[PDB]
Amino acid sequence: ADIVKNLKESMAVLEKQKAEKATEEVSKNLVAMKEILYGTNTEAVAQLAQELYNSGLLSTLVADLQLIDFEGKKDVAQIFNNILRRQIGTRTPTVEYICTQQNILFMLLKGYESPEIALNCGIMLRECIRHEPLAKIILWSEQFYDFFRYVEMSTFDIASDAFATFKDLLTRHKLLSAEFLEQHYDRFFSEYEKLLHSENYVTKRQSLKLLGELLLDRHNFTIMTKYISKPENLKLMMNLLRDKSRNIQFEAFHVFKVFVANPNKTQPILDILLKNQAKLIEFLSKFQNDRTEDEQFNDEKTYLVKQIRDL
Repeated sequence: ADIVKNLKESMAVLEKQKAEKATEEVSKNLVAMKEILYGTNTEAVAQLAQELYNSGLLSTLVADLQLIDFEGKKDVAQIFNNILRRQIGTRTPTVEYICTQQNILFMLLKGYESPEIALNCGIMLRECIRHEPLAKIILWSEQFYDFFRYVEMSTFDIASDAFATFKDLLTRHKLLSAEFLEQHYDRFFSEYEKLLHSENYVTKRQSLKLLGELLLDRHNFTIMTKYISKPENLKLMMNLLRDKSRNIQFEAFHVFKVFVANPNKTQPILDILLKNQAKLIEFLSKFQNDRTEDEQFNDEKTYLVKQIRDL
C-alpha cells in the first residue's frame, strides 16, 4: 500500500510550519482510502494489515486531525471507523492493535476539548466503545471523569456529543459497566451529584434520565440498593421534583419512584417520607395529570400514593 505511506509522508509535511501540494495530496489519498475501504468486512494479504499497523497511520490520522480540512476530517472518521470494524476470521485485529496503542483512545477523548475536532472525535470514540476491551480501558482510566466537565462542555453540540459517549460507556456492556460502577462508587456518584446540581437544563435532564436507567437495570442492583439508602440523594430527588421545568420534574419522578417503591427502606429514608407525608400525597395527586397516554406513569403515581398513605 503505497497509499498508506504517501498519506503518512504527506501528513508529516503538514506537521511542521508546499502546504497546498501536501494539503492536496492528503485529501486525495483520504479519498483513495475511503474508496478502497468500501469492500467486504485469512490469507497472506494480511500483509496489508501488518503494513497498516506498522506504519502508525491510525495514530497520525487521529493526532493530526487539526491540520486537516473539514471534509478531510469526515474522511478520517470514516476511514478510521471502517478499519476498526473489519474482521479477519473471528478476530478484530484493530481492536487488538489499539489495546497496544492506548494513546489513540486518549487522544480521541482529549478532542472534546477542541471545538474544531470534537465531533469527529466522538464518532471515532463511540466506534471504539463498541468493543468491550476499549470501553474497559476508558472506564478504568482517570480520564473518564473528564466527561463531567465535557458534558457541561461548551456549545450545545459538543456537550450532547460527549454525553452520548458517556452514556454508551455506562450502559452498552452491562457486566463491565456494573463492575465499573461498583468499584468506583464514591468517586463516580460524587461527580454525578455535581451534575444533578447543575443549572444547565439539558444537563439535569440528560443526567436524571440516565440515572433512572442506571438504577433500574438488574445488573446494577447493588449500586442501586446503596444509592437509594442515602437521605441526601432523596432530598435531592425531592427538590428536583419542584423544578420550574416540567421535563426535569418528570425525570426526577423516575428516580424518586425507586426510593419509595423499595420494600426495605432504611430508617432515615422512611423518616424523610413520613416527615413530608401529607405534602407528598398533595404533590402526587396533582402531578402532571395532563399526561394521560403514559399508563405506567399513571399507575406508578397511584401506587406511590397508597404506599405513602400506607406508612
